[PDB]
Amino acid sequence: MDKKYSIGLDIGTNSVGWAVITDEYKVPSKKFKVLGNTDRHSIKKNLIGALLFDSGETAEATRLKRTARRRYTRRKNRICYLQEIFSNEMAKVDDSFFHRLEESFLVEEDKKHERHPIFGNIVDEVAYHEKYPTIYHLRKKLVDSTDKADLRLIYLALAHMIKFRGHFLIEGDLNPDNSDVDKLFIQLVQTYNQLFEENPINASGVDAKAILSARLSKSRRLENLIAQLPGEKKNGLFGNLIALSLGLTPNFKSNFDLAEDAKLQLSKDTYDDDLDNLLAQIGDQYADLFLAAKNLSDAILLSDILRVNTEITKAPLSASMIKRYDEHHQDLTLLKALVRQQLPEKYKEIFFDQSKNGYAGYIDGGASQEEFYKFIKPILEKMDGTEELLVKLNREDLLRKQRTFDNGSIPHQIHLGELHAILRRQEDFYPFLKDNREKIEKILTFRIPYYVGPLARGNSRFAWMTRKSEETITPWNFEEVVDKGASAQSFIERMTNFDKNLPNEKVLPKHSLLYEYFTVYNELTKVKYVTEGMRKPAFLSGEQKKAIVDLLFKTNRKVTVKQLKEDYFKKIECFDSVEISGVEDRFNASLGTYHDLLKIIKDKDFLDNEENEDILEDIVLTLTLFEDREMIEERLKTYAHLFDDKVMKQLKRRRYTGWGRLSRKLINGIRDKQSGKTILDFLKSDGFANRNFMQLIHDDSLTFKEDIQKAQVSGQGDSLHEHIANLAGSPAIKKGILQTVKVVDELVKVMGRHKPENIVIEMARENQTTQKGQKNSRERMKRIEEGIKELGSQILKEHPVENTQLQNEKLYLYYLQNGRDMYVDQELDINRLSDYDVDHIVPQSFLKDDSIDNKVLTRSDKNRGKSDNVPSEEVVKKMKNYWRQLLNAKLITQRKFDNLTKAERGGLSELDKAGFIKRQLVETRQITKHVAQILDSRMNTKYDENDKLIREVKVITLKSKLVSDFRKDFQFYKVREINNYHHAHDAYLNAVVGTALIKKYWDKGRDFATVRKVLSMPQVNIVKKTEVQTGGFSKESILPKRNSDKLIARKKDWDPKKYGGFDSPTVAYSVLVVAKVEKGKSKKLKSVKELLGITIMERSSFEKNPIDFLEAKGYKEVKKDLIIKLPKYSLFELENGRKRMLASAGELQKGNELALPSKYVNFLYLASHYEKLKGSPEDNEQKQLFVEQHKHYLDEIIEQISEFSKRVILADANLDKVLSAYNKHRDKPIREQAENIIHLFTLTNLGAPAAFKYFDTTIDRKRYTSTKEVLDATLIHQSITGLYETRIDLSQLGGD
DNA sequence: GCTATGAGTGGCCCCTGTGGAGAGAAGCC
DNA sequence: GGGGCCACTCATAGC
RNA sequence: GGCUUCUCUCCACAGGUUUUAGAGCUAGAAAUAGCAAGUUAAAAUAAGGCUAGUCCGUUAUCAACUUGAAAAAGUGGCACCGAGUCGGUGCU
Repeated sequence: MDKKYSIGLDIGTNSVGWAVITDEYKVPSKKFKVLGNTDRHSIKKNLIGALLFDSGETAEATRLKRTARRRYTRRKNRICYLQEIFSNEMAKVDDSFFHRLEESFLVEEDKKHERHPIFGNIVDEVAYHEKYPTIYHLRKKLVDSTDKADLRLIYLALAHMIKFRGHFLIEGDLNPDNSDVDKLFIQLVQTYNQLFEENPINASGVDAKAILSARLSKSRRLENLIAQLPGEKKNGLFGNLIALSLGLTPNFKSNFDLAEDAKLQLSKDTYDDDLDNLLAQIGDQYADLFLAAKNLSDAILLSDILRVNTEITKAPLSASMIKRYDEHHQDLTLLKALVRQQLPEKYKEIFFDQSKNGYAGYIDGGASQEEFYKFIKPILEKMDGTEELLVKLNREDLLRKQRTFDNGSIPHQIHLGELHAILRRQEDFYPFLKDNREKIEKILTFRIPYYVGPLARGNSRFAWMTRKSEETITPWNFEEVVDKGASAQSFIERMTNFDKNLPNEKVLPKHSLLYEYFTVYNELTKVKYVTEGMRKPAFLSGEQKKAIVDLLFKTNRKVTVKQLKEDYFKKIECFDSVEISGVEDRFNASLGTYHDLLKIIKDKDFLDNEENEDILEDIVLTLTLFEDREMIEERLKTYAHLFDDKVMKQLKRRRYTGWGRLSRKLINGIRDKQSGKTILDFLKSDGFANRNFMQLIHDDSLTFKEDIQKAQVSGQGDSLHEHIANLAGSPAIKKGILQTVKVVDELVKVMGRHKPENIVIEMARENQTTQKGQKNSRERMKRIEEGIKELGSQILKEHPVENTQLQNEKLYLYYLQNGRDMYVDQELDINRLSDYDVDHIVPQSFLKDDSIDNKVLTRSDKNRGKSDNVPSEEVVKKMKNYWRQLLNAKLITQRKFDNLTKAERGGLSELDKAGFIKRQLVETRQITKHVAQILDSRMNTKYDENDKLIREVKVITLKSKLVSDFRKDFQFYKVREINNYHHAHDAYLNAVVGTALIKKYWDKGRDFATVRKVLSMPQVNIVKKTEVQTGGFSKESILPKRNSDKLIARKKDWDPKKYGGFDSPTVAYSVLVVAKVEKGKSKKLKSVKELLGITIMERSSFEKNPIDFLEAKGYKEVKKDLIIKLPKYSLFELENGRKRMLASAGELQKGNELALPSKYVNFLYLASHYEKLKGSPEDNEQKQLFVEQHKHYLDEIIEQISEFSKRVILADANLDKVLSAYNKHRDKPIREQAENIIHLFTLTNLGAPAAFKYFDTTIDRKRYTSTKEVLDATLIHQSITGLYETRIDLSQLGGD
């Protein structure tokens, strides 16, 4: 009698609840064998439990570090290339120069050559450092001087330029000489006036320098400048020119009456060709206009970077840095003088103390610029004569370093120009420089284009480059070796999906011709027409379809029903009145690509000839795959013999995007065995059948369907669970799905292999991490600062906003609205905000949202003003302008503004009200379907004689709202902060409710009593999944030198005492080792038994040969058989049932779960929401009275917490602190008592101890920092469900 | 009487900022 | 959020 | 049909940190006191690995025992009456 049973499952991002129930909702208990060496051979357990595990991580950090590693290697290569070029000459002047550069990081003890790196003698070094204080001085000297300089300084200059070459965002050559904004603006205006003498622009008196160099958005600057020009418009020709100079993408369709879109952008690489196209349409007279526009753009960008450099030289960057240094020097002198003359006492503080934020800290210490300004600002204002200093302080220009974080804006072309200037000046003296000028310039300019990828020789899983010849790739010969076009093709292809019906075929591009034919014939396939005298609608014949397509689809971009009726039925077939069914006013499919190719090639027969189909498809695929025009030219050169040069150029300009769903082989590649026709052939002509694509692929009379189920191959690349890896979602849900599958398998194993009747699955809600949320909070902080600065509200500058005020939606939303209510606009003060209530934009009942964007601040009275309705429309209108102002401040999110516009439109109607309610209830529930499918596939594996899957097992999906309603109705409250039994209880309720509802489509006496018994069980299996830690070797910050053995070397020969290094390696896992250690100065052998930590860095070394690794650490006479591998969260048991989990080699976590009787849980839930009951007033009052009557349970709860703590926690001081705090607040209101008590369980929660707040008193965490006591505990190994246990007593191992 | 350790307790510490190019899947409309 | 490291203070076992 | 959000891959940039070099001077046995100076540079940026690449090294996977290089496979009785981390009784 296989006991019929059902299994419940609760899948979350961190836990998997599992429960086994019979038909009577009872949870059976069984007696289980226990292996090991203890006396406890049989333990009885309940069939319920929940599995806890660490959340998975995505791959983002790994990708970031991998890319960084590649950059570092390639930069080292560039330095190597320059040194390789210079080696032959540098050998004659100073042989050891490169050794000195290479070993400079070593101490004087370990250097092999003389200690000064550059010249190796002190006098030359001192003279050099006095003559050129910074490398930029050397750069300017070499640029301007015509004299022969020492080769070593040339190497220094070239190396500094190469190793910090700067960004590549701006493409194309740039002229540094264009640095006058006003001059070039005037020149552009004069050119416009000359070409438009009839419409001169009055730009006299306009300070374009201030407007264009203003630190605003590009569109705002465009509006600002045009507003100062009378009669000129934003979208006008001159407005478009100014937008171009600002770096935007103006449209010149309208200004020149053009047929097609005319967008030009200087930052685009194709500016030359597009500008040439525009000139070919409007005339070559306007070329000077756009050249002046380009000059203006260059001036704008350079003045924005370099802040108005004056003196004429080919090296503006070096001059700017030197000027900055000189101003720094002068201001330091002035500040010293003033401080010493007025405030002598603080001189030592500002100029000597490194730990502070003074100047000494700003230079020698770790202080950044912002901190130095913050510390120095108040002192300057208390002294006299600091006007210039304060002005420079507000401008971020006082005492500025040369190497600062603003340099990210420097285009590389500046460095390229300085390089070329140096080489040109010094080429006369050094002949070898002349021949290698192009090589040296290209080393700076070259980069690997993004579509090629790593240049790997097959041994890297990330690589896709196809190499022509097996030579080593160098920056000078990149073109000859790497096939760029095939590289790009592969780069696009490998990311694309595959056809579902033919998994081994690639999908065709969206604008492929055959796709358009397929869609047109598919739509026309089911079109029915009714003429006079017809009793029934008739399908269109193949001849009719051919005629209609040839007449309309090849002649018009879009064909409508009226067009068909007036063009084919009446003109060709002579039918006056015809009814068309199934077609909605137009056909979705259109031959847009065909019409475009007709416009380009201008040959109807070439397009209509089926022999050209392959050529056209390859051309379309070429247009889809490649986005750089040069490659397109390269591949189209194959068909250049079929098209003239202008046609060739036209094709290079068109672009298509998107990919379809069906492959070529599926539609026109496979042929029916009986007929020889493809799906396209049948759609063109199917006779009386007129079978569509769905019918053709599902018709049993054709070979297409049969070949389809032939192709369906249940392949599992690598392991089978790789199917799970292919699902849509974060790995956080995916790890849980895999655990759920294995748990189901083990439950089936335990029950006796008889299959479960039914399975209930349900999904919980995801929670983001605290640290990453904190970084989000910091970004939101800086955005708040930007917004408030645009507002000008001064309240924030007195007190900087705290991360909690961001996390607390109230203050953050206060800053979003600039202290103005969003329903109805009035000034609001934060003290009044404490009273005010926050409300969703959408009415609460209609739709609820967890996100902060929907939940917006409002004043309490207007919050009460409207309920279950959108805000009144007129006040939303008056708020809309202020909302636009906030959007310009970027304070309010765009989606929030969309919600506001939805509110003003009115949005929800009664049917749409029901839609929004059902829509808050509904979750995307798409991953859930895949989980259900996987479980169904694993369970139901038998096919009937008709090859139909026999469904013995029914997979069920429910929604959390039903279970929540069930809990609320019958007072099965749950509180998360108590313990981990909540997941198990949720799974149990899921199973019960699912089975009940399926049977209905229940004894209210017996069933509820059974359920209350089930929720009252103290024994629930909680297992923490053991995991071997992996990840970084240590913390990434390098710490200074100090006398300790706990530092880890950065390199093999870099002693930490002399060079410092990393700290705090993360222990992969600990091993129990019994051996002998020499202790004392006598080196006496002592038998010891201790835990040794294995670092992640050493893991391979330990696993390769444990004995040698243990020996090298100083242990002797290691017993190999006793090497027991103990991962993180390994479980130990001590006396009195006190349990611990091994956090690492030296710290432990609490290991026991508090079993709290259910009546206390109900009381706490009722007390916590005493003022937030959502129900009938009568039941609310009954609950309130029930809370009042059982007030004495509070002392009961304190008693149970105290007893549990004294039994398993051992936190004497913290427990005494808690007890002392409790008596102090014994007259507080009950609700506050409950909310504080809820926080109290954090002491007794499973896992790592954490601090908590109790009323006003804060309790620090108690940490178990000694692992001696578990060396004689009972080790427990738990199977993934915790049902099977093997107990090993370590006290009998390695006795003294 | 003098030496050395170890054990616990409290407190501080943790790499960050950006741009460009793409193939894919889902919120609200 | 949680493990690592350090200064200090007491204790402790041996000698 | 539109939008943004999220997963995954590549190419770049700007910093930060570490050590060393940039003659500290004067009085003073020293402690120390005064005075001057400070902005830059080289190298490393997970230990390293063999497949020697202008490549690879932080994702995912992991109770114990037996067989396996690994992937993987095999290994653990039932019923009833009770419940403070599960206990007792009968059958096998």
